[PDB]
Amino acid sequence: MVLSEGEWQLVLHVWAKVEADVAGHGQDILIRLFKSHPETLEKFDRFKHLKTEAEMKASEDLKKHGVTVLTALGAILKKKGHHEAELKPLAQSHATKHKIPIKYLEFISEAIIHVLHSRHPGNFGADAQGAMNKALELFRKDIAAKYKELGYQG
Ligand code: HEM
Repeated sequence: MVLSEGEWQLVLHVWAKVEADVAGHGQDILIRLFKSHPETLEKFDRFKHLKTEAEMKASEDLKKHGVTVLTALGAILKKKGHHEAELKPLAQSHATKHKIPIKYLEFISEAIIHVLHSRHPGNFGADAQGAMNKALELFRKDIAAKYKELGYQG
């Protein structure tokens, strides 16, 4: 797939608003993910034990990780499709060390779209959501292909 420059503009316009508070958007997205699909939380030896949303909000460790994740995703989106290099180390660790199925990447995509919708309704109308969905589908397809090359394709 290939996004047009107008679609990347819609994606990087909302992302510029997310960057005003990377730690708060990280926390909202990871919590939405763990709450909606609790099986994803098991993948984290570090956070598994958290029982409620209040516990999740108070974890400084979970908030730091959410900044790591959003920074890595932000550097991929700013490449506008030319992300081959950034994707390599990400795909290798998530397919070999953490073992994350493609279906869990769909679950966090949904979580990102839910939080942008709530926090940025003015900059995330239908056309901008369609461009963000296209940018994440592109990311998942390129990661799926690398998984296969690495021997996991999950
Ligand atoms: C937006 C998609 C995602 C991005 C950009 C991302 C990014 C990262 C980054 C940068 C790290 C640190 C370095 C690394 O180990 O490679 C990380 C670690 C990790 N990721 Fe992801 N990730 C994504 C999706 C997920 C999902 C959906 C799961 C599981 C449901 C997952 C599970 C893990 C685990 C278990 C670690 C290790 C955390 C720790 O103990 O250090 N990732 N991720």
